[PDB]
This record gives sequence, structure tokens and C-alpha cells, in this order.
Amino acid sequence: VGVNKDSYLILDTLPSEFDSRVKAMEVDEKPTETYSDVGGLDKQIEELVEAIVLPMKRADKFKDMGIRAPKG
Amino acid sequence: KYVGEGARMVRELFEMARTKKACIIFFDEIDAVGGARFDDGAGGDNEVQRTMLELITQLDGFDPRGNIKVMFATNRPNTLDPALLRPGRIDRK
Amino acid sequence: HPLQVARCTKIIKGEDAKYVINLKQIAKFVVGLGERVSPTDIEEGMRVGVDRSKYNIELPL
Amino acid sequence: HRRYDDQLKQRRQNIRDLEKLYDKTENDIKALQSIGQLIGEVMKELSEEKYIVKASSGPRYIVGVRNSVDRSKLKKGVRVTLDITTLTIMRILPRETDPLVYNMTSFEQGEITFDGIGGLTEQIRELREVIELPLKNPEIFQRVGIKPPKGVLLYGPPGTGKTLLAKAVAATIGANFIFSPASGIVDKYIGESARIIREMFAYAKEHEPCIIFMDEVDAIGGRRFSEGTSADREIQRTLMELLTQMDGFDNLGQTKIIMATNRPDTLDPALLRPGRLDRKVEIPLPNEAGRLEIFKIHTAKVKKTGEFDFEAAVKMSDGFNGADIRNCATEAGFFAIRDDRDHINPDDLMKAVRKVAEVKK
Repeated sequence: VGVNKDSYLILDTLPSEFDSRVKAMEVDEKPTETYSDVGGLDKQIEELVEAIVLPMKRADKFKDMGIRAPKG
Repeated sequence: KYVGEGARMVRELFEMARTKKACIIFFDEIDAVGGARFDDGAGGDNEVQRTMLELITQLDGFDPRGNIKVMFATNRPNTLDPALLRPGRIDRK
Repeated sequence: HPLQVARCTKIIKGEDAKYVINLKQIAKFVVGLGERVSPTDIEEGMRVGVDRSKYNIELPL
Repeated sequence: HRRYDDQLKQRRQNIRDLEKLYDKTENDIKALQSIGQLIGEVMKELSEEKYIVKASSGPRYIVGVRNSVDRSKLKKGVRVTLDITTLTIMRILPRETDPLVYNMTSFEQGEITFDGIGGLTEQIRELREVIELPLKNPEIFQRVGIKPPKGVLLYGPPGTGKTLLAKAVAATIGANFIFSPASGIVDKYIGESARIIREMFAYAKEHEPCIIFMDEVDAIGGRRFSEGTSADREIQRTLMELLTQMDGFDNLGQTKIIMATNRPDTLDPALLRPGRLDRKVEIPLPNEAGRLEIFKIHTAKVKKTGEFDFEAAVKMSDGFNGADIRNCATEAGFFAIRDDRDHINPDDLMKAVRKVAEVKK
């Protein structure tokens, strides 16, 4: 937060970059992976897409019907 | 004891290795400094965190490994960085 | 030339061309407003530094 | 004629739109030249116009008043606004150190009413009379001369009905909801758990509409094994402060504190005795007639048809609250895509509850 040294008064804000986020945890925004990279998992793939990708990829379908999406 | 020098030394390794090819970069007792510790999250010094960023990005993506090699050494295999245990980091054992 | 402490003492100029980033626990400061790169002297030259805590947008020195 | 009429309206609108923007800039720059103030806490009262305080920006300094300053409300430990130049007390501020609306969870009213906690109506009738009744009308007890209970201990299996009852008490009231996570209570700092309870104790006295809810006190409580301390000092630090604030000369009339744990027998027996905690209430599984009102709430948000049967689950449901029925709606939500329908049949309710009944009780 912006604080004046001499006046001890807030004037303009400050850009937030390093918040002491507790680093050493990998943050990868929008990685590149596909379920077709490994075959034979289609039995497990159909279970992961419906329980994770399905409530996410379509936002408006589950919100209009009032269906809460599982968070894990 | 100097914090921040480890990130510069590792970066200078791959930059110098491109000048003279057909070289092998070896690391002894990586558990001394450590690949994973409790000082990364709790502590205020940045050494291994910035070292792993320069280790994975510089070597793997744009740098061919034919004439450039990186070999580590350790004692307890379970005390290393779990980021390296994932596929796409360390294969030959 | 290794320098492990980058701090000034009571340096105030203007608005623009002030900077004075202090790594000491007392009176920390940050600099916003885009990217600013200088070949040699940023503000006072010399003690200008970063060390362990990266302050905003300044890599080059 | 009509050419100048269109430009006349566009010229007037551009003036009024920019006038509100220029007036804010002129008003903001006037507040940027104001002088800040210091902050300190009163240690001991020296004299009338002279005080002995301890500033938070440095060492202690002798202070005073200036003009139109109330000296009756200034007591020991009261945070005061110290002047920079004259070094006197100007404004009056409450007693706070760490933010209680950020580090401590603060919430107003509630998102879960008392109709979704149904099935507990045996306990609900008791809880409302010992909480809602004394809080809204405490003066009825002063005529008889009795005292209302302070804390309310609600134990049981974790995760079932605990989140619902937390917001349900503050929903029927509308007061502040103070949540105290057991993780942030035990830390390594200077005066960690002491300042958490004391400032919460003072914030509850200064602001009457405040409800404190504790979750999983077994970490901060417990008898341990030999009652010895090895890195255990934070457990006794929290327990001893809770019992000391209640039996002191300052009690909490309108303040209610709700605690939760895994087992009541694993806690400190000193708290369970009367005089501090007068309320010990078990939270068992709800009955069959109480789960019908729950199934008409969460399923109402889920899009369905008019032929949906609400009596299909009540036969196959055993102790299923609003948290467990949402798992049935998750499986029912994925089924509507396979059959290309916007609703679910009444048979989907029986198959979803039967799957949960195998894992649960």
C-alpha cells in the first residue's frame, strides 16, 4: 500500500508483485497436455473429464440449472 | 553464505558450455545444498529456488543435450527434490 | 564488485528520478510505473542494487 | 433548426459528465496535504492533563490532551491517537492490535437459515432458548437474578452439520460471526494465542452483536498423556486463557462462544464443570422426518421436474444432512447430460442415496 515517508499519509497505491507468496510451489498457467498422449486410459479418462473438465469447460450450463460443481 | 550467487553461477554454466561444446557438467553431493528443504518456503533467502529455475529452463527446452550434459550425485535418493522425481526431469538412474 | 547491501540515506528528489530502494528492514520502498533501464547510473549509481529481494521491475543492475 | 438542436444536447451532456470528474479531483487533492498521527497504548495514569503511555512507533513518551478531548473514557491499555508535534492525545480509538476482520474470519448474519439444519429440532429448541432468547432480551434475567450461560459446547463427528450450525446461529440473529480456526491459534510468535483471545474478548465487549465459533478445539485442547510439556506450551496457553477470562471480574453477558471437537471426553474436564461452560450438547444423526425439509432446499436449486419424488430418499437415508445430499446432486447433475434432459427422474434420488448409504451410516 502506498505510504508517504515524510507525510505518513496514503497518496497513491502500489502494484502488488511479491506478496511473500511462500514460493517453491510450481505455478504453471494453462499448461499443454492432452488425454490422447497416452492410450489405454480411456476407462480412467472418461471418469476424469466428467468429474473435472465437464463442470469447468461449460460454466453456464451448470449455473443455469443450479447444480453445484465438485471442487475435488 | 552469500545469497543470490548460486543463481548467477548456474546460469554462467550453460552460457559458457555453449562456447566450448562436448563438455560434461558434474555436480557433487547435491544434498549438501539440497534440492528440497524447509528454508525455501519458511526462510527468506533465495538460492535453490532460483537455481532450479535456471537448471530446468536453460538445459531442457532450447539446449540440445548431445554435446552438453548435466550429471548429479547424491546419497539418499528419497531426500532429493520431488520436482525432479516427476517425468521429464531425471530418467537415467 | 560484490555488494551485499543496497541502501541510501535521506535521499529525496523529484516524483521522477527518486528511486532509493532500501533493503534494510526500516523504511522499505518500491518503484512502479512501467520498466526503467539505465546503462550505468540509475539514480545515485554505486550502491544501486537488488541482492536477495527482487524489487519490482529492475533486473539490469 | 434541428441541426443545432442535436449539438445543443450533446454539448450539455459533455459538461455535466466532466463536471463530476473535475470536482472529485479538486476534493481529493485537498485531503492529500493532511498531517498524519501517531498511535500508542496507555500504560498507567499519571495525572489529569498528563499521562504515561507507550507508543507503537517507538519508546514511551509523556503525553496529554489538547482541546475537547474526553478524559473519562481514557483507561489503562486503551489505544489512543498520539499527536506528532505536541505529543498529546487527540482522537479516541478502540483496543486492537492484529486485524480481526482479516486474520480472524468475520461474517455478518448467515447464509444458512434454521430450516436447513432440520432433524436437530430436538436440540434446536434447546439452543434457541439458551442463545437467541438471552441475547435479544437479557433484561428478563435481571429481575429473577439468574445468569445466562456463556459458552455452548457442540461435539460430534466432524464435517456433518458443523458448518451448517455455525452459520445457522448467526442467521436467526444477524450479529457478527467470529470464526477461530485452530491452525492460526498455535504458532511461534510473541504473545500469539494471548492476543488472539484477549482482543476477541475485548471486541466482544465493545461490540455486543458478536458470535464466536470455534472448530476442532482438540488441537488446542486435550489431556495429552502424562500432562507434561514438550513443545506443548501452546496447548496450555490457549486453554488457561479461556478459563481465566470467564471467571474474572469481567464476564460476557450477551456474548456466546461455540466450541467443537471430535470427542467430549478428550477435552479438559475443568472447562466442562459449571461456572464457565454450562452447555454440553451432543449432535447425533437426524431423524427421518427431519431430513425431508433438508431435501427440499438443496434440490430446489437443482433444476428438476414436478414429478420428482421427495419420499424416495427418506426411506434409504440415514443421518444425511445438507452436506451429504449435495453428493447426490453431483451424481444427478452428470446424468442429465447423458440422457439429453434438463431435469432428473425420481429414480435418480434412490440410486444416489443408496450409494452414499453404503459408505456412510
